Amino acid sequence: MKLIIAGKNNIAVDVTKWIIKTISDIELYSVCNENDHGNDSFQLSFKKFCIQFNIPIISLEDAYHLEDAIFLSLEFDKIIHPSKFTHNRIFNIHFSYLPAYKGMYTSAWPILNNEQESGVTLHKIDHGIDTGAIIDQQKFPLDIEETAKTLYLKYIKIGTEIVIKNLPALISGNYSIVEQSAIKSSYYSKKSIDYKNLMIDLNKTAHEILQQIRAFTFRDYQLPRIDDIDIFHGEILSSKSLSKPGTILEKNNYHLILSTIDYDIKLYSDNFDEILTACEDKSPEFISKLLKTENILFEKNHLGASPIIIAAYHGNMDVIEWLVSKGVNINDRNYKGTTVAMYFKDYMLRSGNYTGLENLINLGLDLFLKDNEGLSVFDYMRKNKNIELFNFMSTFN
Amino acid sequence: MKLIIAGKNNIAVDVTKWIIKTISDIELYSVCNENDHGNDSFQLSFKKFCIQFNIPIISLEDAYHLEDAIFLSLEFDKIIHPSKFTHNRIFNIHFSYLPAYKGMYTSAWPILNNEQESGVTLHKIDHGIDTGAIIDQQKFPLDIEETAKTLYLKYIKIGTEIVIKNLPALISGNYSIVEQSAIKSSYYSKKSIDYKNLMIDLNKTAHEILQQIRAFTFRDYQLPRIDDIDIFHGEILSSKSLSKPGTILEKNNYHLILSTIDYDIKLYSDNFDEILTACEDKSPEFISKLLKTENILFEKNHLGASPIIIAAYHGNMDVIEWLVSKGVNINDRNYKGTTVAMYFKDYMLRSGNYTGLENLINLGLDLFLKDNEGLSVFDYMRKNKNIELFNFMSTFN
Ligand SMILES: Cc1cn([C@H]2C[C@H](O)[C@@H](COP(=O)(O)OP(=O)(O)O[C@H]3O[C@H](C)[C@@H](O)[C@H](N)[C@H]3O)O2)c(=O)[nH]c1=O
Ligand SMILES: Cc1cn([C@H]2C[C@H](O)[C@@H](COP(=O)(O)OP(=O)(O)O[C@H]3O[C@H](C)[C@@H](O)[C@H](N)[C@H]3O)O2)c(=O)[nH]c1=O
Ligand SMILES: Nc1nc(=O)c2c([nH]1)NC[C@@H](CNc1ccc(C(=O)N[C@@H](CCC(=O)O)C(=O)O)cc1)N2C=O
Ligand SMILES: Nc1nc(=O)c2c([nH]1)NC[C@@H](CNc1ccc(C(=O)N[C@@H](CCC(=O)O)C(=O)O)cc1)N2C=O
Ligand SMILES: [Cl-]
Ligand SMILES: [Cl-]
Ligand SMILES: [Cl-]
Ligand SMILES: [Cl-]
Ligand SMILES: [Cl-]
Ligand SMILES: [Cl-]
Ligand SMILES: [K+]
Ligand SMILES: [K+]
Ligand code: NA
Ligand code: NA
Ligand code: NA
Ligand code: NA
Ligand code: NA
Ligand code: NA
Ligand code: NA
Ligand code: NA
Repeated sequence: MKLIIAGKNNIAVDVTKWIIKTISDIELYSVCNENDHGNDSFQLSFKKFCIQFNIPIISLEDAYHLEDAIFLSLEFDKIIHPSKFTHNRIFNIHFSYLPAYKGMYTSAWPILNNEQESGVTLHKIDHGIDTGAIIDQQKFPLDIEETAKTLYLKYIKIGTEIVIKNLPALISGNYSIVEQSAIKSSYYSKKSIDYKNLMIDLNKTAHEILQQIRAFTFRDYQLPRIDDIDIFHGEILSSKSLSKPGTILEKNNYHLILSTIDYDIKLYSDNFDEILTACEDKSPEFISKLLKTENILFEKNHLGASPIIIAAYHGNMDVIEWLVSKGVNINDRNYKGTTVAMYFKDYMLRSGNYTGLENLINLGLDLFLKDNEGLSVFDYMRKNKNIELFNFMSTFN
Repeated sequence: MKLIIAGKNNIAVDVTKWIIKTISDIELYSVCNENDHGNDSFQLSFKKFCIQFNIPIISLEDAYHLEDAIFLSLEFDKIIHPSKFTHNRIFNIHFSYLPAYKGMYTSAWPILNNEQESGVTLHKIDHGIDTGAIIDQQKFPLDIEETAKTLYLKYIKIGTEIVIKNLPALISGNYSIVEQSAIKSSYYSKKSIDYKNLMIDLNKTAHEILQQIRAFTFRDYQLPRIDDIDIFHGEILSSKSLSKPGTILEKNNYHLILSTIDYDIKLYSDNFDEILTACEDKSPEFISKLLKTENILFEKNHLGASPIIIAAYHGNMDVIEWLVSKGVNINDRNYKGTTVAMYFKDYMLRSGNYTGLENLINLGLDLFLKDNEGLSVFDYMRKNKNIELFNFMSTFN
């Protein structure tokens, strides 16, 4: 039996990995998105992965002709018409709790509309947009400071889990379906948000504006920009200016304060670059006063470098420990899968200071992770003939 | 103590009536809206009422200078600045459950946003838009086929009741306040809907389109118009056309059927004029097949004439009884307060057929209501020297 995975990003990669691991009786095929040109970013290129793992890449037109197959879309970019296949084993993951939020921008709209929850849905593909019957779905709450990025990452994670949970049933044909209700069905088109001329409506309440701010916060794509300042989170003040909504009450390097329909708002300028630099050699005290929101402690640059990665590469031990205490992952990775341990190893090698490792191991540092090339820190130390450091690191269980 | 009532419509009229009835120790003043030019419509002119009841009409500028006063806005049209008064006894009724739906078009927005409920709020006036502290509020559910008109009428009714309930406390100064929360505060401006170029977004789900249809249904102002057809309600079909959303699948004198993102919709053309004509002399059977929604049975023309009024004026007895059985008010009135009984009297007079009255009295017909001029059916029969009919009608308790 053939399984065609059509789509992109870590959902398509991780689903495909689980299949390779778990279901060896299956002949796998890939259909990729037009904009996937082989470059990893915040999400892995499914194209690059398939080529490296010897998964044959086929066109959509080819997939139509494959008989004895299941077809599974995961953030795929082309409309699929059920009529064009010999069979009805055509499945999709959509990033909403259907029937709500059919269509586009499902990491923004629920936030813009102040939903309490969202979810992910596995359903049949039918001819229309996210209209087909439901096989399974899972819901989750939206956090108070949820952004489009944090939301999208929850969708990737939950979607991957729902596919793996259901795939044996999709394969066996032993699943149930329920037609989507018309009631509380909703849809947004690509015209509904112009990401290339995004404007925040300031003639609104504090809460409405901060909803918009957070819905448009997705660092890899954009930050919201107000009065020529990139914004990273904000807060609602207790003051209530009489000035027209949108009036700039205060503007400095740190923030803007605006009048709204109700309560004044304070919008924090983005200082992520400054946070990264500070993590090289400054104290947790210093950093705690530089940041305006603790959200900034979990941000990543275009390579995936985070505060804790920088701290680790520079052997800034007090900052590593402090970040961990704020809930940062001691085993964080950049976008190539390089781990905190690998960066810390670099510091040990460069400095000759091995004394900090034990502390990190006790805080949960995992030496046995593999990066996107399938190599561990040990594989690198061996390749580079850093045998003394290898052997030192090897003493930790 | 002085009480200034600033505003419009039946809220301002009915509140003022209760004051006249209940609180004779009070010196009343009126401030009217710029667009109130003395003409009754679906709502009474507050200007006309004040002139007839010898309530002095003053300017807003005059109201600022009145000391020892309370000021109460009821759908008033001009911004009131607390700074301009000697006192803080400045109160407003807003047609939403604040802090949600500050601003405009509160009979449409909750429907457009598929709210479960709305409400009315009595609050202090502060300098901004519907921002001041809450004194009281009441909530209610939205009906499944709620329209902007039905909603607005609930607001008028509930608002009037909340003012009367609270007015003794406003007068005594013995009320409590709570500041409005920032959370779930929302606002819409006059730019948010263009009633002079209203377009229904058809590239949406069946449910989204019917939400829009109903939010824009307010006969005195407009009906929604699609493909040059005025629409009065619709329904969601079980069919699901593949054609682009908004495609007209069928168009005839009765309805349009459109493709949507999900389920096809059927939008009923408005046939209210035909319903009114039918009520002159056609059977309930006939009328039941002419209507496409029972909502049409409760509609009124620009004078306030309804199906039951027409039936009564024409002595269409089977239609009167049938309408009552569908929940129509046997004591319905036009916009001048003329009642079903008054119209039925006209039929009796014209025809000489007195036989139907007893039936209507047993169904709840009230002979003792007064119109907007303060006259009953008896007052008219006496004035017109229709003594035989007067005396006949007088036998019913
Ligand atoms: C293009 C874009 C997107 N975003 C946000 C909002 C969006 O929900 C999230 C992920 O973006 P994406 O994967 O381009 O597009 P979207 O979520 O609309 O996904 C849609 O298109 C894809 C290809 C379909 O398979 C999917 N089912 C659709 O929902 O990132 C931004 O913040 N800025 C952007 O410029
Ligand atoms: C002008 C207009 C209104 N409507 C609907 C929607 C609106 O909520 C309802 C009553 O209209 P209205 O009283 O002009 O205006 P609105 O409800 O926006 O009230 C607003 O303005 C008045 C003067 C303020 O005191 C009030 N607090 C505001 O909410 O009728 C229509 O369907 N068509 C229209 O053309
Ligand atoms: N049948 C089907 N339904 C879907 O919802 C769907 C699939 N297939 N396949 C994968 C993905 C494809 N989604 C889309 C959505 C819109 C356009 C498109 O070309 N739209 C028009 C209109 C723009 C808009 O309103 O969004 C365009 O001109 O771009 C293409 C692919 N998708 C589910 O994820
Ligand atoms: N202080 C105060 N707040 C209010 O919300 C309020 C009052 N007073 N008095 C009665 C009524 C007045 N509402 C309004 C609202 C807007 C405009 C006005 O002129 N607005 C601008 C902007 C348009 C818009 O965005 O709606 C305009 O140019 O028309 C006037 C009166 N109103 C509460 O009912
Ligand atoms: Cl894409
Ligand atoms: Cl090494
Ligand atoms: Cl060595
Ligand atoms: Cl007005
Ligand atoms: Cl008479
Ligand atoms: Cl007589
Ligand atoms: K303000
Ligand atoms: K359709
Ligand atoms: Na990528
Ligand atoms: Na199922
Ligand atoms: Na767009
Ligand atoms: Na801080
Ligand atoms: Na009027
Ligand atoms: Na109170
Ligand atoms: Na408008
Ligand atoms: Na009918």
